[PDB]
Amino acid sequence: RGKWTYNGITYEGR
Repeated sequence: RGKWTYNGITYEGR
């Protein structure tokens, strides 16, 4: 979902 960030771990899925 666009970009997800949590726990300091960034996740740029789409």
